[PDB]
Amino acid sequence: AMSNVLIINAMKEFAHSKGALNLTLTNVAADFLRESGHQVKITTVDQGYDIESEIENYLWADTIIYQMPAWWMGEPWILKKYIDEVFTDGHGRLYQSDGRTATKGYGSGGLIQGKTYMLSVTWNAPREAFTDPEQFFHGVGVDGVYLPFHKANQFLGMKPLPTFMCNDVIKQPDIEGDIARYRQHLAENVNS
Amino acid sequence: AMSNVLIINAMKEFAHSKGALNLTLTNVAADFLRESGHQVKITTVDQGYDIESEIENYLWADTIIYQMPAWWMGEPWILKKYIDEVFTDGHGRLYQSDGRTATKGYGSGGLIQGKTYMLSVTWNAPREAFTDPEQFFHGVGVDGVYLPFHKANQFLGMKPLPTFMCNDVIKQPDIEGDIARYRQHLAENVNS
Repeated sequence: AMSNVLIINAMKEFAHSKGALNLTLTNVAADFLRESGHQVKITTVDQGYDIESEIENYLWADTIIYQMPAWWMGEPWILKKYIDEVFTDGHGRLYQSDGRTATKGYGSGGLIQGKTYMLSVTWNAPREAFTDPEQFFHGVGVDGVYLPFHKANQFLGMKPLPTFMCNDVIKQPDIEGDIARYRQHLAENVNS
Repeated sequence: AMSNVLIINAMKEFAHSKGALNLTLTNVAADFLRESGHQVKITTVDQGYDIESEIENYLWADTIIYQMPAWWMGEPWILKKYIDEVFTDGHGRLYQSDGRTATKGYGSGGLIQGKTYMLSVTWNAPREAFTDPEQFFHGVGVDGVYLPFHKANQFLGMKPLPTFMCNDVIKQPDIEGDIARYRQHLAENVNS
């Protein structure tokens, strides 16, 4: 009886999309997790969705995996729409309040403590842009760049698993390597 | 001959929207800036927009002001859609590339250096949630929470002006105070 996992595939078609790495990684995770004993559901955001069904998917899942391309430093708009609908419309089930009862306690009013979430992101940026203190992101790391997305999930009470990132996906593609790496990441972080 | 300013009003109607603070602040900025000699254009995102016209608005503007409610720790999805369209579709005019020619230089390929941008945000969170190191955001400040939005604008070559934030807007409304404070902020940061 391994955990229930919801994979949210936030792939977004783009005029200059070089391939289908997000679909590939979504299916790699689904296969890996099913082979290892989990029940798995997949939401493909760009196909549309019934908001209430998605809230019920969160309630059913023990772990949520967000598979997404980086668009302008964060999630594609379709995924922000998904969370602005799903999280908001889950009031009373995903979260109760901001947790205050007035200067302390903000973010402690979630209802789904015990559930975990993980970011799996595809970027053309080189890994160094995130870690070298003299570069664009001033060394805050991928998790610093995704801070608000992390905090939206944590407001619900969830805790994160380590982030998986593919870099230079346009200028230095490496699909077979990404797949092999991602399976190792899932073993280390979801199955431990 | 004061600068051209584009105000982007990202207000979003919500079933439980207590008022119209974003519309009010949009108009306060427009009035203030016109009184002080600037030409001002206003884009109301939730009304829809012609992507190319918006790119031309950026090229015309010297300063961009984003007036927006915080939704799940960041911009409402309608504004992420706006930037995913406008920034992307401005290739060759707003930005040329990521600036590399392969581990250094990411983010240095913008084309609109010289322009400035400013965030004006409305939050129900208390100011302490952002500054107290033991609270939800672990002291990174409002600018740390908006890091990816800041970096999307900086990728184009723009530089930021200090952020204006209204806090506890639902539980402790103070419209007249916000207006007075915001005028002082605009004087100090846009007109200096």
